[PDB]
Amino acid sequence: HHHHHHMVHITLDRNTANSWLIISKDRRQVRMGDTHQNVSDNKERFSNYPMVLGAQRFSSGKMYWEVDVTQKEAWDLGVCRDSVQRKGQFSLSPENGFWTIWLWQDSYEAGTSPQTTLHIQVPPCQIGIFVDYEAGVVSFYNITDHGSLIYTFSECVFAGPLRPFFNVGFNYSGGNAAPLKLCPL
Ligand SMILES: COc1ccccc1-c1nnco1
Repeated sequence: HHHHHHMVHITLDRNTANSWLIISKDRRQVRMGDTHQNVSDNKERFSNYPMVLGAQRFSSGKMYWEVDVTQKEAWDLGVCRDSVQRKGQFSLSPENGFWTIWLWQDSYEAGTSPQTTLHIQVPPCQIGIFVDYEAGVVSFYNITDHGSLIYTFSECVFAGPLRPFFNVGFNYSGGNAAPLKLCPL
């Protein structure tokens, strides 16, 4: 892929974060805390899951960014509509405004409804995410494996501004404490 030149500088939006997340000073890393992080509640925070949005909103053009997932056991990554539900239980699906992939229990799946099995021979340590707003495409790339394609959502119906989407996952096992990190350009 030659998507690298559409690179965008993504930063995390503290105000959207689940109250247990710890976002770094530079707003480029996020991890699960072992407790509530002493913030006030607001209508933007994801209540049920360890999720956070990027600050950037996209309504046109081509955008690319990379995320480091080294040594995590569980995470979700992609892009979502600015108006996705924040409170209560929901599934990650295009019907609910999400275009995502995940790792869970040693398998990778795309957030279609129902979910789609991914075929990854080289477990990724960094994921590339490409959005073509006009074409209705969201693609995922395995940076560890020379940028090989992981998955393409096509015929996307965004139906609003898009935001970068992140889930660091729970840490019930004690093996999923590592952060998500936005990689430098
Ligand atoms: C089955 O997909 C959808 C259902 C509902 C709304 C959007 C989609 C979609 N987006 N990109 C591809 O599909």
